[PDB]
Amino acid sequence: LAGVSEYELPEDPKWEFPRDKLTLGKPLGEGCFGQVVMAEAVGIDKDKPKEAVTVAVKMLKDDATEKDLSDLVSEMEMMKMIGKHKNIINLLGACTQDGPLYVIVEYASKGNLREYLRARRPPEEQMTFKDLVSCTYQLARGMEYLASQKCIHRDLAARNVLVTENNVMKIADFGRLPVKWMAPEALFDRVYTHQSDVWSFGVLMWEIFTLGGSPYPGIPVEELFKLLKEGHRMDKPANCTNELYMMMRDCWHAVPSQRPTFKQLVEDLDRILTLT
Amino acid sequence: PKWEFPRDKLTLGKPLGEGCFGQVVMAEAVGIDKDKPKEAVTVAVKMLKDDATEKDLSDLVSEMEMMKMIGKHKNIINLLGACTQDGPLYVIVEYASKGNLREYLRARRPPVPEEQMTFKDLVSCTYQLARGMEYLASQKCIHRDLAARNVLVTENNVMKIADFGLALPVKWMAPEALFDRVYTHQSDVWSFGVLMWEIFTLGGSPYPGIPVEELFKLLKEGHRMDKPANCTNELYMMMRDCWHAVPSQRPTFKQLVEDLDRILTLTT
Ligand SMILES: *C[C@@H](C)C(=O)Nc1ccc(-c2c(-c3ccc(Oc4nccc(C)n4)cc3)c3c(N)ncnc3n2C)cc1
Ligand SMILES: *C[C@@H](C)C(=O)Nc1ccc(-c2c(-c3ccc(Oc4nccc(C)n4)cc3)c3c(N)ncnc3n2C)cc1
Repeated sequence: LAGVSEYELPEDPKWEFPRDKLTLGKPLGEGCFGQVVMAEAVGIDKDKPKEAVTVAVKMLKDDATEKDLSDLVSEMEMMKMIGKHKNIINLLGACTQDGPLYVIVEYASKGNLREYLRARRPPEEQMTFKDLVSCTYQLARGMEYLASQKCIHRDLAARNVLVTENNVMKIADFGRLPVKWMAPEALFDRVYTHQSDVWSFGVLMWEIFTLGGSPYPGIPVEELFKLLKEGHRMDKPANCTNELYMMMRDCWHAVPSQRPTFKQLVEDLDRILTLT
Repeated sequence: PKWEFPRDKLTLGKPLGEGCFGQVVMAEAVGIDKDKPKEAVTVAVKMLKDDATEKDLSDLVSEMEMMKMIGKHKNIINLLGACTQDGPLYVIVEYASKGNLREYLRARRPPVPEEQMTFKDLVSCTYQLARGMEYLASQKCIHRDLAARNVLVTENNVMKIADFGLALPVKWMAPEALFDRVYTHQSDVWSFGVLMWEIFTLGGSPYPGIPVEELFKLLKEGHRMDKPANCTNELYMMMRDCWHAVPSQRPTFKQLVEDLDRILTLTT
């Protein structure tokens, strides 16, 4: 059949948004999470109607199969049940009735984190140490919230983190291989846990304080795991403090048991931010 | 006929399988063994898809005849009954109490079951699986997807093969099956080498940290997986012989069972 659902089983929640006010635009980001497209909806905020608002629409790929539609609908329901948080790409609407499936989510005016930092390097809006710490604390708080809802990240890194007009860091992908980013136990056993996500967040912080730097440069993938099991971790970023680098290294602890929980990280980063 | 089973004993319960092979499902038959009068035995039912098509109704019966001709073997998931005539097709096959191999070892590693595996136990599993594969090779039998998941462990800790037909898991396919698109028993020997690797690493993902996209060209460079910690130089050389670049030079399954018998007799 098709995603217009001639004989498929939908439902009708309140989240629905009139498709008569949605306008789709340019594909945004290489669609690993799915077919995302920029859009200019009208009256999504419910308190400022008639005001044009940019959003991102998740739609089905041209050769999508039934299981892709089921995954999209289940992802929609998961985003509904997850809840709201300031440091996350939040669900704000959907079009499910009398037409194709469109999941309307929050749009960040400024690109992913990697290119944001890279375009704000001192070779405009220069990124100073305090901005980096605030950013890190933001998405760490978001990571904790996502941890509460038993969520595991598909690929956590700078290119999958967005930043809005208000410079608010938002996390995506909370649902090819990012071997350069995953922990040794996730490389070897291919199991992803909150501890593996702590290691991934350590790599994320490294990428932040190096202002969009490629992890493990020059080390081949075939060798990577071995070097990681030897205990070789990435070196300290240029403009970074010994305490933040020790935090990164604790996130990269060889055993998951001794890695700090996300709440520990949020507390430590709040204390560091307290001293501007 | 002789294999027919009464319909008043089977149940639905849990799927007990994540696709492939068929629509496996849990069941609890009663008095299936001729020696055990009435004690219930847990079994697996290979039932037909809801979208019963023209070829599936023939494919499931082809699998039935397959299990009938293949015979019985200790290290094989064996057919032990079925419900065919005057009702829906329920194929009753052996049941593994302890789950698949991957999770079986993964849950018995040193710091879940509190019985660590011994190198003794690993050599025994390898010998069992080679002894099963040599029989499956004796019959014109083909392995569809040889991996740790498709190998099961009963409550008696007996390795059982759960994939085979009759005349993509890229990390398990041989280079000739990957590049030349040719399938022979030697590719099965390569897959058995990868299985050995994931056994002696106690449920480890082959080529860790290597994505498939680069794995292709790395294999073309001659890259083979490193030796496991719990493996020996002799057994690692065995795995690397299973991974011989020239299929004709790979060891036959009978050579493998002989060598594993030789090593297993040690310290015993
Ligand atoms: C594969 C990798 C290199 C990559 O490019 N990932 C990627 C794709 C798209 C964006 C993106 C997004 C965006 C991100 C995620 C969704 O859907 C979604 N959100 C949260 C949770 C789940 C399970 N799915 C939709 C869009 C946006 C948005 N929303 N606004 C602005 N810019 C964006 N970009 C670049 C990012 C990384
Ligand atoms: C696709 C892959 C990731 C996977 O999960 N395969 C898979 C499916 C089912 C089980 C399984 C079984 C089991 C396995 C195979 C059959 O059918 C069959 N047996 C022998 C020969 C042939 C041609 N077909 C039926 C069931 C069992 C059983 N029987 N008991 C207990 N637990 C089981 N599991 C998990 C395993 C892996």
